Amino acid sequence: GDINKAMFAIVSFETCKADLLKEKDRYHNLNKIDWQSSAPVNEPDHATTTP
Amino acid sequence: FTVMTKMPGKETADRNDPYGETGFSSIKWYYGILVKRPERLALIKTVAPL
Amino acid sequence: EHLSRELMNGATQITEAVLQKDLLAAAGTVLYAGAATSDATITGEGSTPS
Repeated sequence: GDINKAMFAIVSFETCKADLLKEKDRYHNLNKIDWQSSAPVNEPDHATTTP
Repeated sequence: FTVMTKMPGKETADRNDPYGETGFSSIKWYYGILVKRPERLALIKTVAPL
Repeated sequence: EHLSRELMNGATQITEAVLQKDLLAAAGTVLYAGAATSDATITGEGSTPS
């Protein structure tokens, strides 16, 4: 019953490659991910208003 | 279109299948056209060389 | 990911094919090459190939 006692919290959000590339040092291993065909249609748990 | 993906594991559970194993993905749509000026469509029928 | 991509590509192709078939069916002005008057009369052999 206390958020301070919680061990972990997980959040899913939508982001684009430009947002990650704003700060290149923090993010690594961007080359492996298939940006050209990976879509949020593949992930149904995320609830959003995007078509 | 209307894409619907029910990945197996929590939504595919059922009385006939308590064990979520099955999934699917369906895409459906409506379609129809209305022709206003038929005389403006022009067609030529011909044979094509091999 | 690959399965979803191929599904979507098939859907788009089907929509385009149906639209093209409808447009060809609803043509207003038609010509037949040569002396032919319908689909049956169109021929390659003869004095006047279509």
